[PDB]
Amino acid sequence: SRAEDYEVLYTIGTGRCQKIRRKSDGKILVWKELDYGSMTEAEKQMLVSEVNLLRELKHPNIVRYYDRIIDRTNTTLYIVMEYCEGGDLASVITKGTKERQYLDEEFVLRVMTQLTLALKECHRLKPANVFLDGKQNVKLGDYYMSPEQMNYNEKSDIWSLGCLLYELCALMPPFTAFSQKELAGKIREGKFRRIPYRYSDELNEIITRMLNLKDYHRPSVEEILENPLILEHHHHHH
Ligand SMILES: */C=C/c1nc(Nc2ccc(CC(N)=O)cc2)nc2[nH]cnc12
Repeated sequence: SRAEDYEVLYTIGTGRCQKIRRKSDGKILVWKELDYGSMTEAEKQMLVSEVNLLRELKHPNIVRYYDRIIDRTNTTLYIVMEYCEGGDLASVITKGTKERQYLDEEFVLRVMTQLTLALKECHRLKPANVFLDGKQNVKLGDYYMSPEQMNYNEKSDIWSLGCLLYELCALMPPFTAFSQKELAGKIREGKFRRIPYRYSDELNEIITRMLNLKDYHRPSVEEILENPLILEHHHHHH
């Protein structure tokens, strides 16, 4: 439970990750260095509540949180968590664009199913906040603004997931604009292209239903799962 117990392999993204290996067993994890040196007792309570909340969630489709470490000599809190060895989804989109190949509908279904399960757990979000493990399994972790969020309910997450899945299919968000007001206009207009014709009408139908303007028209977390399109192997397999 100390920064001296871990070795640093390299930095992933500057808080700043590092990817760490624990000398005891040799386990690969990551930590994020958040330096509170410039924070008063005000930030302490909120940050500790955030830590309490994050270290409590135990779900396969969410990046697991493990330990907390303090090195007062550095005033940098290390937050430890699992290392999704497959990277984030934004990198998958980047690789798809750079090789002129579309992602397999089965993979889009995987992401849809596992992220819907993760959202259901959170009730009981960009391609960069979504990682993959070695089994190509989807983990959630810390353009997509919803109609209501810009005139905040559970269906707003449905909308965000619909935008994510659309971007996975089409390799670009459903609403492309240069200015923010132009984006809000394209959204309130509530119109977008169909996902590539390589994808079934059913995938497009579920994704479109997520992107309805009226929140009460988007599918609940369960209506998404009740869909004949979602099979077993789209689920997280250890
Ligand atoms: C701290 C970031 C982080 N990284 C991983 N694995 C991984 C992520 C991204 C990439 C490509 C990139 N961003 O350059 C490769 C590997 N897993 C994590 N889990 C929690 N935080 C991370």
